[PDB]
Amino acid sequence: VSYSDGHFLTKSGGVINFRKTRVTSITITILGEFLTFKGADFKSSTLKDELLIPLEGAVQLNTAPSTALCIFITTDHVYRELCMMQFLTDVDKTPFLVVLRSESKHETIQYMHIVTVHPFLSLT
Amino acid sequence: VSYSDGHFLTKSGGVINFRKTRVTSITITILGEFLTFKGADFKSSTLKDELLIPLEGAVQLNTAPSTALCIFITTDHVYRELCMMQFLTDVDKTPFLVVLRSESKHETIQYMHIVTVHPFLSLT
Amino acid sequence: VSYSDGHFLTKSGGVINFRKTRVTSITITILGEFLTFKGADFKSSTLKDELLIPLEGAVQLNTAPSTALCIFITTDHVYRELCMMQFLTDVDKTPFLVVLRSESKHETIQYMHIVTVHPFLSLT
Ligand SMILES: [Cl-]
Ligand SMILES: [Cl-]
Ligand SMILES: [Cl-]
Ligand SMILES: [Cl-]
Ligand SMILES: [Cl-]
Ligand SMILES: [Cl-]
Ligand SMILES: [Cl-]
Ligand SMILES: [Cl-]
Ligand SMILES: [Cl-]
Ligand SMILES: [Cl-]
Ligand SMILES: [Cl-]
Ligand SMILES: [Cl-]
Repeated sequence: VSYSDGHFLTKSGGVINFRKTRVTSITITILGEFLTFKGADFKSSTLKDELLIPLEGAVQLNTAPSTALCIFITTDHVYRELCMMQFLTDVDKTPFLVVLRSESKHETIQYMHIVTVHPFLSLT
Repeated sequence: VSYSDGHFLTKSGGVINFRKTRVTSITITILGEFLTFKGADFKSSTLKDELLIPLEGAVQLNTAPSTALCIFITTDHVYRELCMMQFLTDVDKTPFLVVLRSESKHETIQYMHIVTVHPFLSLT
Repeated sequence: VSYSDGHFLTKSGGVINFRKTRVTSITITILGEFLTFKGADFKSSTLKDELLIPLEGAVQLNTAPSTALCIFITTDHVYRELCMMQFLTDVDKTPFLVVLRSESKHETIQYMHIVTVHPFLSLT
């Protein structure tokens, strides 16, 4: 009764698992560990300062932003960075995970690994 | 009954809106979107590694720190940075929003835009 | 009844105080202010991108990661950085505070000061 599990599918067919815990008027969502995204999962694979991961699945998830430590692997480099992440729903009802970064690079993302991320808050 | 709205005024006459949600012994405060501060809103407009925004308004707000992604516009540059922010009350009862940054610059702030910020926690 | 106080000891004999607040199924832990660690407190004092602080004390603390602003003093430099921190328990039941950073440096930590840190969440 405390929690529910859910998931999303990425464009490349990856599964993002999460668990939601209701704490009265708020919900805390924790993502599954060892999450890795391919460049193919992003709307654009360019390593921009705003990245969009379109999602599919059964239930919307709309959150405040949370801090993550991510690793971005490009052909030539490895970038280890604190980023902010947020689950948002599009005007077309399409769920997205948005990743906000400090510095745009003219490089293509091969992988993004989430090392660790703070729990996500939603105000229900 | 769950929440209350409040606001602060900045030195330049800007309005910071917020909504507070009580979750038993804690309060979660969410700031209004699209917040932009002028250099004139800071105690000092120099782009120091600690920035202070003095506030006026009806009710104190004292919080733990939260992470934000901010944009700092100076005459010559645009800096997009993760920062920590915290609402604190001064020894004189003056409320402040404090912004803590990584790197002091000898430049004057024209604008600070909050792109996104994690909710603020207070332990009541 | 709302809270409990606890502490850990560091290798150099420093005391980390904390206060835990239960909010139904979650616990919020706030660390004592003015925390300073010596290089001697780390498993390795090299300024790596993952730092481990072994702890002793009466009660495990297992948390999600939280953002901190830290100052790292080395012989030659002062680094002011946002980092993520997390309390984890080892396979041997040894509690650790882990600090995750962006950039490894081939320098020895003299001190790490926590300037400010977001509260820690545990899902009980
Ligand atoms: Cl797409
Ligand atoms: Cl994108
Ligand atoms: Cl966060
Ligand atoms: Cl590339
Ligand atoms: Cl002033
Ligand atoms: Cl200032
Ligand atoms: Cl935060
Ligand atoms: Cl300037
Ligand atoms: Cl050790
Ligand atoms: Cl270490
Ligand atoms: Cl955090
Ligand atoms: Cl050194």
